[PDB]
Amino acid sequence: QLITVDEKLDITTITGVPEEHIKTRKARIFVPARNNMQSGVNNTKKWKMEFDTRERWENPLMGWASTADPLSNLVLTFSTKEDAVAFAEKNGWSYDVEERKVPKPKSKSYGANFSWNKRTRVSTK
Amino acid sequence: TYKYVNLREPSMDMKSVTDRAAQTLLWTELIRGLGMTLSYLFREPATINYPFEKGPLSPRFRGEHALRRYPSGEERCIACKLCEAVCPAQAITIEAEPRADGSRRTTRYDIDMTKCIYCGFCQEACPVDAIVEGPNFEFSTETHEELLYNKEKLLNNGDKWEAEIAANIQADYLYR
Amino acid sequence: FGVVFRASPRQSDVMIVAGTLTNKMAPALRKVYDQMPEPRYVVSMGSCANGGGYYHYSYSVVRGCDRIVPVDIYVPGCPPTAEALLYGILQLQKKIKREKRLRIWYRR
Amino acid sequence: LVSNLTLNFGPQHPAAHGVLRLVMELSGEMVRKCDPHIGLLHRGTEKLIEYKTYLQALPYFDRLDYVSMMCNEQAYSLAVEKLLNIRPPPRAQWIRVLFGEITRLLNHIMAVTTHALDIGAMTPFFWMFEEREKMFEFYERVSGARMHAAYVRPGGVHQDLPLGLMDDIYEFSKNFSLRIDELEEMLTNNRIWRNRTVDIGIVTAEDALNYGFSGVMLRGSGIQWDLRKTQPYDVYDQVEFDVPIGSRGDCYDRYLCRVEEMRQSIRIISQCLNKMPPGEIKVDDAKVSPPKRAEMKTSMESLIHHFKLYTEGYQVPPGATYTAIEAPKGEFGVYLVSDGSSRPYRCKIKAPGFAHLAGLDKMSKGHMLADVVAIIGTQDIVFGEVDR
Amino acid sequence: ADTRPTVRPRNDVAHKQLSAFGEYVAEILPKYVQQVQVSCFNELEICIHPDGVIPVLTFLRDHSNAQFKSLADLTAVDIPTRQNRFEIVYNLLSLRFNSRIRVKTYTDELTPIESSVPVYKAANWYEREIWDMFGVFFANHPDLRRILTDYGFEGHPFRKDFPLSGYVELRYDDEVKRVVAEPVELAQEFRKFDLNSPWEAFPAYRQPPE
Amino acid sequence: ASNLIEVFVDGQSVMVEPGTTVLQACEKVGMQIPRFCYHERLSVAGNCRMCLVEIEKAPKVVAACAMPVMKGWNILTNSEKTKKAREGVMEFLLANHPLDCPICDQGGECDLQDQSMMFGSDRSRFLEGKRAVEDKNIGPLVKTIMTRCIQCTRCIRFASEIAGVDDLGTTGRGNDMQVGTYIEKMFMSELSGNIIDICPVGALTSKPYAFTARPWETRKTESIDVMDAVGSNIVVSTRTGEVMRILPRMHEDINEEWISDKTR
Amino acid sequence: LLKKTTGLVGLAVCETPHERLKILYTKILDVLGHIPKNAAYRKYTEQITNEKLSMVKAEPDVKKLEERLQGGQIEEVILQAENELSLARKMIQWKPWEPLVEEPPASQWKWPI
Amino acid sequence: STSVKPIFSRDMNEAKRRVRELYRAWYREVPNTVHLFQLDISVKQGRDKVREMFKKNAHITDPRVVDLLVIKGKMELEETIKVWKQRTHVMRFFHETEAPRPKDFLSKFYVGHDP
Amino acid sequence: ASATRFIQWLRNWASGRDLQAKLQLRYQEISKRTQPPPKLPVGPSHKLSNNYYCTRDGRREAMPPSIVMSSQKEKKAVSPAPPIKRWELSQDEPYL
Amino acid sequence: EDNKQFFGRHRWVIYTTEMNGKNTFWDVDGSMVPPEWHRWLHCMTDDP
Amino acid sequence: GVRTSPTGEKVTHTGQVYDDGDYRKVRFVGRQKEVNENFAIDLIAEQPVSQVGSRVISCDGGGGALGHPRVYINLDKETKTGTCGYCGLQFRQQHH
Ligand code: SF4
Ligand code: SF4
Ligand code: SF4
Ligand code: SF4
Ligand code: FES
Ligand SMILES: [K+]
Ligand SMILES: [Zn+2]
Repeated sequence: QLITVDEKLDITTITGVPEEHIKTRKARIFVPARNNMQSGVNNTKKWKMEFDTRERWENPLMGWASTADPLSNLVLTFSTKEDAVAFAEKNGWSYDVEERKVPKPKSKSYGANFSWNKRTRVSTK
Repeated sequence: TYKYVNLREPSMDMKSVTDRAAQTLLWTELIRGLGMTLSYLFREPATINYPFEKGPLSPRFRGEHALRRYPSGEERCIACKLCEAVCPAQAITIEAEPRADGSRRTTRYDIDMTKCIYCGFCQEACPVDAIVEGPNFEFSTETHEELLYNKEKLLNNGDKWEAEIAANIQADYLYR
Repeated sequence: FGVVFRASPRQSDVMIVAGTLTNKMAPALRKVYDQMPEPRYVVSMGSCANGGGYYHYSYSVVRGCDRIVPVDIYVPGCPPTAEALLYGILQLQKKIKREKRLRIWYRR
Repeated sequence: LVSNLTLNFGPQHPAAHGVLRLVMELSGEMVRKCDPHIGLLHRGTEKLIEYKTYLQALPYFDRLDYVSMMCNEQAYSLAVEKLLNIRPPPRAQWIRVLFGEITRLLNHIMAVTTHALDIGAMTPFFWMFEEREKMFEFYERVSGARMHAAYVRPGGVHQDLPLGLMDDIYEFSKNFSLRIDELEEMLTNNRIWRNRTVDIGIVTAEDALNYGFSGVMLRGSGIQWDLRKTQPYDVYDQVEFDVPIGSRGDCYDRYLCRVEEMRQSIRIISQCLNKMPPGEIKVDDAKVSPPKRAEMKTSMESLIHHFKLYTEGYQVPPGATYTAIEAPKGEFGVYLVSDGSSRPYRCKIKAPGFAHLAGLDKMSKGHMLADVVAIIGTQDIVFGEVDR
Repeated sequence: ADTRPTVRPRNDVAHKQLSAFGEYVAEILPKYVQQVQVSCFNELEICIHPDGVIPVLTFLRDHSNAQFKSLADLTAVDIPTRQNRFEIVYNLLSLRFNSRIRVKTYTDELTPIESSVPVYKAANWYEREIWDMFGVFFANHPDLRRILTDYGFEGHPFRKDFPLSGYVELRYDDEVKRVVAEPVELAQEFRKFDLNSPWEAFPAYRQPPE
Repeated sequence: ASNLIEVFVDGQSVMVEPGTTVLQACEKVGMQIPRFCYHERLSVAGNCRMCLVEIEKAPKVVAACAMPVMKGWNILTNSEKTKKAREGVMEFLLANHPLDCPICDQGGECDLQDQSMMFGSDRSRFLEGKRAVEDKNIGPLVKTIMTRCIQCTRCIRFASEIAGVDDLGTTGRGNDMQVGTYIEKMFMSELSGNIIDICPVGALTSKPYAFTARPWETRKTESIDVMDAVGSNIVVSTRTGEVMRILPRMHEDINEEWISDKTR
Repeated sequence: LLKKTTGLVGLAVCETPHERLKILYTKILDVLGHIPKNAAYRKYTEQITNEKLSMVKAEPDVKKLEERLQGGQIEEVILQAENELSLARKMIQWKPWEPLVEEPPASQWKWPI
Repeated sequence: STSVKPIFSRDMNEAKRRVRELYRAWYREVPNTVHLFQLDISVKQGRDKVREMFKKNAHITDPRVVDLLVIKGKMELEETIKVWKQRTHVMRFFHETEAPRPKDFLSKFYVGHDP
Repeated sequence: ASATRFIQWLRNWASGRDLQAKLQLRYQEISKRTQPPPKLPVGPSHKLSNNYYCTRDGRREAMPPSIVMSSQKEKKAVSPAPPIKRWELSQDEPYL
Repeated sequence: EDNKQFFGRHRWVIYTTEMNGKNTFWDVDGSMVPPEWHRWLHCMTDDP
Repeated sequence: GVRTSPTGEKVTHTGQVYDDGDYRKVRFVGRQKEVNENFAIDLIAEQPVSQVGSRVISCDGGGGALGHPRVYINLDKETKTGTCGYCGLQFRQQHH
């Protein structure tokens, strides 16, 4: 019916990635920062995974940005931290997790702009 | 609503049968086949004479990308990277820096005429009608490197054909 | 122009690589190339047979047939309008017309 | 198995349907088994599309079935419209139908002629291909590209028809039916053609359903099924045409069906030209339909929506769907999956030639070696969509 | 139907029928069916435990009210954010009743799904493709092997963690007189544009907080 | 705790501290009220009126950013009465705005191209002339093209409440009003470079970075700065192996979202 | 009176549809006996066979019968019946009516991610 | 819990069986492969290469994985047996043209950046 | 069309058609290459009153799928839809 | 030009015997057509 | 203005030139470094300033739909000439 396998899950040997990219690349797990130029926070939800950077040299003929690493443009989206960690564990890439940094909400109050004895009051609008 | 294609019943009357028997022993329908071919011998071939003649085209035709200039002479392109961001094949490369007179203009602008798919999106997304596609198509080259057009090559083509590109755009800018 | 429609690949005179060149299909192309009696002129047609065209960044696409064989004429356009392709063939004939084998031989 | 032969089309002959490596297991003269190898043209289209915007991805669907172009784009367009929850304007639906039939004329001409080219019948290849050349201009005069028009897009079409075109399509249609009658005058009644495609590749009605056939394969053995009649999409509910049905099931009927479909296309075009309505050509919803250059260069909102729809594209509501059309070859559809972003998450392409080819083994049982020529051709297999 | 050319006219009648036909299958095979949902564009979805591939597909093919004779499509959707990363999908057609239903399962790399070839001969090759491109294994398949990828492709392409440019690019070498392979090097790297807008697009689909 | 008071957001009750703004309450359930003149690190002004939202059973739409919430309220954030407010407000902000997107630096990362697409109407009914303002030269860092300014008073509150300087301000009245210093004075301060970010439009763009690269072709890469001991978190925006710019990265403990001018 | 062809390839003509159908529907009802009477499959399969069989008796002529059955060609009803019957036997081995075999993970069918 | 559906082998003891079955399949096929494709490596070299690919998977422990690794092997062998592969595909395991990639530390620090 | 009268009759007789009426080549009936400038119609939403986008919202009117039966939380047999009808033989030309 | 032939063969160009230093008496190619005449020659417009 | 380097190579309007030691110029051997001599920066400076009455003047590059988007140029400042961002043509208020 159903066997009981009691080993750490690992599929490093079947995915087909050359080992050069398995034990060497240092995947990165993080909640993407907010692009400071905008106040929209719809892209700070899903945990993205990515690898480390590698050199991009210049094609002599046209000065383009050539590259050798095939995983440079690789990005994956995971719903929570654990779902991402497992996918790295069962492939061999040494991962590094970074804690979500939730903006500490502030106590905004319009009525403070006009204070009798508080320095918060503004001299203009 | 449908219809039947091969559901004919051969009437078994002697005359009809004799016809199907006449057809086999006299090859009549095959004799007919030699008829249609004979007619086409005495028709007029639809062959044009190239290069002394050309196949009819239309103002919307897509050809060799080129870069335009205002009537003054200035470059129309302002390095807005819409064409790069839409070229499906990513055949466009662009760089820009503020020119001496502080006007947004390109420094490196390359189109890979081997990665291009000739889709016409680039000329659709240009907000200033800078990058277009001329009516030229006879630009086969003996080497791969020749088919990598950078800013200088594109500008020359635009100047080279501009007498015609405007003529086509004039007749057709209304449909767009 | 004398350019017949069909010829035995082992009695050809020029190969017109038309379309994409998959990694799976690449070995067959090279095999065919070696069976062509000399002189053999290869003409790359289209944009996927030149630099991978639309599929330049596809794992299973040979980025330009020139990797597998040495091309003589490159025809752009995906697809190159039937007239443009004819220009290339005419252009190829001139390219032949600018060949001076014997002269170079006489000056060996 | 007696002597397995790797019959290869790699040295492609003048058929222009792709490259096919075929592995068979003969028994003397008669074939006994088949095993097509189809990886020879797999480019990975279904994977790249996951990096493109829905707009950027449209040209791929043009290069799947490179003899039924505008039909392919319509299939993709309907899927995006369906997920976008918007309808193209009524004028757009007629134009798309107007060219769907014209494309169906293009497809069959290739299918019937080349299917006759392979069997040595060479003259009919040219005559009809001349009409293909004339029809290419209609493609070229609306979209500027002879084949890969990309004319049809999610939300209607791109540019309206130029003046003097409909008055020129009518000219083509009127005399066209004479062209077919010339074609039949050398294929239908000819006894040599009959000997090659009668009692050949007979497909049982129940099997056709089970293997997953569609199009002239299903309707070539009696099955009454045409998505233009049961599940119409644009306007086909507002036209009159008779879905031809064969009864024998052999190749001959499918050849008859295709020739009959072309005539039933003319009966439709005759109705498209007369009923063509006025109005705009694209959905008047700027967020999905980028404005014409006139408004872009004049109005603020009209520019922004021309600055995002050509760099980021339009977002699509999360979801997935399967939409199919009666493409010339057979059922064609896409299982598009959208996760809310402007790029599709997944797009499976149900190529009608994929199933019609897997079933070649079944159809090839107990037929001579030369008959696989008349069997592969009758299925109208183009390896652009088999591999994708 | 409504007088708004820029919106899609709803067809509620067909939507109601699917909901009515919904419980019809949920009641009949409750051992497998986990979740049945109907989308607003008139498409029925049936969620089945993977074991019930044959009981459920075989049922609809032959029952006296389903009669789904032909298999429209068969693929999988890689989704690395779930424990069962892959997700099979069967699209079924019904000429008699003129309707289409979609049946989905869930599996992973190491949990094969019983071949549905017995139910439909259509899935003879579609199941080769899923294995070829995704890696899912189908039990009891008559002949399972690569159908698309190149011979000896050390990897499963359509997985979301497979780089678009692959791992080896071919080339012809004169020294050995044969095509060869090497680690991939690109003259120009694939530029990775970032498109996501940072503002919520559709409030309807909003995922609640964590 | 008993401090909280239940407030509904489309009926979905959530408890929030008294004095919580309407916008903050709607943020908990994940609804980000659209805004132009609000920044939680800058005192409230409430003048863009892009954040106006509906309050259940009341004839007036209340400004989200400033309005305190009272017990037992419901905040319809998707009704038609709320879409009408936004479409109208976005109808005005794009009236006098110029067609500078193809040459404006923010094009691609603009709060006006996004919030216009998502919330604003899709077409304009403006048949008149346009406003045009003359530029200012207030430093060799912050390129200024005030024709695109939309009077958010971010640049104003920021300077008076973050950098501590009081040079930026608004002069004039009504539509004639302008934002500037009124005299040829270079607004210089180690933090001066941070108005390039808060300004949601192309009215204040970095001069060194100007005409360098569109936002959608750069590959961000989180890192840290070493120009000084504070160690500000930063995102090193790059492209084709070339550092194209440096931007702040949020971190409350260290530097909120500010980076000194030298680091920028 | 009897049809010459069925309109399909590989579906021959039944000489006596009336007699053939009465066998099958009656045969089917026999198989359904084992299936528990509370099972949903039996409850609905029973109904859809009683009505089908009942109309077989009423019409003496083949043509008028079909337009009431609404199963297409009369032969197609027969071949439909066989598959319907063959299913019934298998259902007894599977026992679908049993409780759910196993619930899905917490967020298996969640979309979007 | 670890209740998992197996593929073929219920435990390593059975799973390891097919591995030895498989190894013989290659070990007896290398002689055919060299002659069939007219490669230019002695029959000895192939088996030595064969051991390597088997050897690098010695560390495996999961019964399912070994079934999977085995399943791929049959396909690789079946293509080789039937001559579906081509002379090129056979030699891709040996990496002829690839020049010696440095692997010690001081070698890397002199040539480039790759760690 | 240039074909002489004698040739015109011959290719009609051999093919048994009025070839001259329906010729394969275009002579002048085509549209002229140049046409007066067009003036395209505008869309139905081009208005300056009571045309708020929120009413003609193409996408936001869509909603997630509806769930019929979910495992987490006397009836007539129902078909998926009404059975197909029988197509009527084409009376324009039922038989080829 | 001759408008009495079918479409396509009614507008043809005879190539000079010399141009830009090339003896084009024989080696005539379609790229020698100046841009202004291209629009007319390829039947893209009516007025020469 | 095509001003050539001492090494003898032309300089483009972008200023790029293969300096003395770089090997990359070897490609030109037997061929030519194609450059366009119609330097954009020069030609615009040739075009003259235009005098306007009001403080605001609208530029569209001429032709309406065939030119760049419409932009309104302030001209209050008299110590400098207003410039159109897209086309670069200059404007100035007169006698004030
Ligand atoms: S035609 Fe299309 S593919 Fe070619 S350069 Fe223009 S946008 Fe790119
Ligand atoms: S779209 Fe036009 S203006 Fe913008 S960068 Fe491209 S060519 Fe230049
Ligand atoms: S700030 Fe810039 S990008 Fe945003 S709307 Fe204004 S011009 Fe366009
Ligand atoms: S300068 Fe920028 S931040 Fe200041 S009011 Fe204008 S748009 Fe707002
Ligand atoms: S954010 Fe509330 S009025 Fe501006
Ligand atoms: K800013
Ligand atoms: Zn201007």
